[PDB]
Amino acid sequence: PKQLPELIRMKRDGGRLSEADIRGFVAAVVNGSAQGAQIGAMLMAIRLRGMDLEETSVLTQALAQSGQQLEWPEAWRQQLVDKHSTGGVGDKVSLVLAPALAACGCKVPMISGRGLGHTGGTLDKLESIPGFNVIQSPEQMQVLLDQAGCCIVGQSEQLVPADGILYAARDVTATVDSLPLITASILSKKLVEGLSALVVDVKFGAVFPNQEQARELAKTLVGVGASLGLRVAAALTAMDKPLGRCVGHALEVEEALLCMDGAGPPDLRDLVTTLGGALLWLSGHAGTQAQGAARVAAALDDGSALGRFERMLAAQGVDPGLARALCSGSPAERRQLLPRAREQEELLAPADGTVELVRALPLALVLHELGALRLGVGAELLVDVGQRLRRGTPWLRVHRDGPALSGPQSRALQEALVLSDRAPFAAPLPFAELVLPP
Amino acid sequence: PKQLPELIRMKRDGGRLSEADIRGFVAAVVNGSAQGAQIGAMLMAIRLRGMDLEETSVLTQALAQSGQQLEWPEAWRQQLVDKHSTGGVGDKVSLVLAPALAACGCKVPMISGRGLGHTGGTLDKLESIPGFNVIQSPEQMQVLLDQAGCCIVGQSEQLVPADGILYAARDVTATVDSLPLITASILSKKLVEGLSALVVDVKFGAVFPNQEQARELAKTLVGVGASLGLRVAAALTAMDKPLGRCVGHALEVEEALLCMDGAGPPDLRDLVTTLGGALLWLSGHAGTQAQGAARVAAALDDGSALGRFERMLAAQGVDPGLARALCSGSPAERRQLLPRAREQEELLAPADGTVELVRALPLALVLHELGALRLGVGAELLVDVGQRLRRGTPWLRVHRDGPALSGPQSRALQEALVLSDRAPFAAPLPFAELVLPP
Ligand SMILES: N=C1CCCN1Cc1[nH]c(=O)[nH]c(=O)c1Cl
Ligand SMILES: N=C1CCCN1Cc1[nH]c(=O)[nH]c(=O)c1Cl
Repeated sequence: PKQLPELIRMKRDGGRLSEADIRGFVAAVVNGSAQGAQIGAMLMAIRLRGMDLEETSVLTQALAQSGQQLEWPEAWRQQLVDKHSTGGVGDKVSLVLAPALAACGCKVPMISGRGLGHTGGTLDKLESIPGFNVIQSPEQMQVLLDQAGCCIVGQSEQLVPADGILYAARDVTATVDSLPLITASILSKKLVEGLSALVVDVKFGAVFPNQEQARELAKTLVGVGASLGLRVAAALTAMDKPLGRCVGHALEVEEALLCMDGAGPPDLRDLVTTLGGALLWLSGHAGTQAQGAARVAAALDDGSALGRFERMLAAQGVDPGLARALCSGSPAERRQLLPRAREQEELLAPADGTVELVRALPLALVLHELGALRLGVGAELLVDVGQRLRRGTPWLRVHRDGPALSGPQSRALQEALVLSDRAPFAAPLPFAELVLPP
Repeated sequence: PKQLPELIRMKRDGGRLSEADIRGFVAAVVNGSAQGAQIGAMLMAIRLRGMDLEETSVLTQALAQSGQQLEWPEAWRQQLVDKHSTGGVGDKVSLVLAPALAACGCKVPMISGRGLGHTGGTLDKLESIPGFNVIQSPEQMQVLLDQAGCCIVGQSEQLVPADGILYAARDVTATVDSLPLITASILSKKLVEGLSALVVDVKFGAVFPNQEQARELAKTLVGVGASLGLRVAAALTAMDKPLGRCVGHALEVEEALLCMDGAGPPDLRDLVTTLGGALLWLSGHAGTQAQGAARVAAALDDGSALGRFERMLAAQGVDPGLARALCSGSPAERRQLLPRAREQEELLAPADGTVELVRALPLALVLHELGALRLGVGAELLVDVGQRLRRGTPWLRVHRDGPALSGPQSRALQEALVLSDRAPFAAPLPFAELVLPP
């Protein structure tokens, strides 16, 4: 066995770590021996010197094996699927898609995570629901799949514990945007789920603003996935604007419910059907993308996705009365049942103009500031792309716990808003492009 | 004010940190805000992406200013000197030189450190002496300079606290061998000493095995030093073998006393006179190197260096009776008054041969293992360079607290010993070469 400083050095000098090296490190992360500073140091060493595919693969196997591998009754094998995102602002697609897919006859044991970087995390969003518990054991997860068809749980002592520790550390040390670290973090989770098919939404324009990097991530997820016996596909989607109208935790549960009522914004609905469709096709439950997309759409419209979501909530510890009130309530009734912020503040158009877009990144940065978790904090987009607005009309409603937005943070959000002199137009739908295993 | 993850990113991408950036980080190290993982991450980011001289300079000013700047009566100005080493195995030159120089009329407030990398630290060595306390306040240090002419103290809440925290973190994260981190760690300490002259022993063959890197370090210490108003010079010395006959904590106090009795091995004595000589010349208390070297030699021979060392010990909390017994005792009496190891084990020559050298690095690695602090653990070289030894004759005596050396650690020490078929010869003296401010 080598000590940590020796193995850090091996990577710091451009060297390739063996399998016992990788496992030694990971196992030290798990037991407490790798002190915080050594974890920060190795993460930065990997971030800057990289890993090649053999190494990423082993990293993935090692995080996967720090906890239990999950097992299901043979009868579920071909129905087990999942959808993971590499992250986008306002992306609440997972909240909708896990129950929608359960209502199409899939079983979905989603292991997901918390806020990472400036993208928000599904786990933090679900936690805005009083009594929703993300820590769920393997036995308990089998009961969740029985009752609801799906669940959304975090990493823990028994599931990928090492990815939870490395994940929390990356968040604060600028080692989030590492291809091998992302690949091993996503794939490790999905490997322990014992899936027949996985689709991963890779966004750009997002953790890798550049189209070139996103493609490399996509083929790395897919290639590394395929070598570990996982049928993976990736979608590349340009998200320079937030998905839908909401960014937050409670606000995004609210809008995901709107989507599950068969309403909500068209871009959120479009990506839910596109991505679930793709997944149904890949898993062999739909013959084509359009057939798949329509199966998922029908679940959003007939109330059945919503019904699976209510089962999921109650099964993960939400009081049953409260789950019913949430799924059956009106938009207004849902806003009173879920965290609100202490106060709300609207921001006003500076001049006449046509909304070209709201920029995702300035918005996420400011809300991470105000979010620093507070589950009612967030923002609400009051205008659409293509809309012509006049001077003075509200365009953002920020839900905040602290004081009136400062001069700075106000200017910073105001830069998010991009107006042209272009004639009004209808808001186009988001971009998608699949990537398969070669 | 920027948050830590932002400033880590700036350096991770090859970017140059401003002065407010550097100070922000350092001040966060000091207050607890920079978590262990962020410190590990920035250290590795600096280690791999480097800093240029403006940045190193500011880093140095910032670590220096995390605590108090030390002040002395105007009358001492031109007598204040110090000697720092970038590290070598068995290098106990500082223990001898601080009191020897005090006995030549200098005042020496040495701020030194602990084990870093695989080189041992002066502070750890002095601590083998019962009741020797390295934490000493600025007011207390003025009393030490009055009574003894010298002291040896560590970093603390009031002196370069930030270098103490970064120093401990580098030790475990393979960010020791960073030019800018070494420069700022050494220079920061020496800046707060308010010196008229400083000499820094740069070893190679040591933190930078390669001659090329050592030279770059030397001109960086000297150049960065000179721009901050410090008269610095560096000596380059090839230390591929241990200095003298001892490696440890208690063993090196013992040999430094032997040197102060005017005995001891010729290489230790040579480097003490060479380096102190240089320092006296640079500070203007000697006209030439040889005059300086002879002034220091005379202090080793007339018992006066020893007398200053006893004042220093008692003044830093060693019981006065115990200080007298140590300085006045015989070698044997000193070995009973200081930590011994639980057991001793000799290692035997495998075959006939002439000692070409004992290799420093294998020895340091093995003793860091067995040292993992235990202040009686160490090794003793029983043979000299040039000596012809027969099969079976003892060449190393390892003082250890644990069990009989394992098969491995035994082989690893045995590789340290390098025998030739060369006819016997007299052991040459170590290599030295000065470097001045340009
Ligand atoms: N979709 C989201 C929400 C926050 C982070 N993220 C992508 C992701 N997920 C991981 O599990 N691991 C990662 O490294 C990354 Cl990156
Ligand atoms: N002479 C010794 C004993 C252990 C470390 N060292 C050199 C040194 N000293 C510092 O103060 N800071 C460093 O970075 C370095 Cl490197």
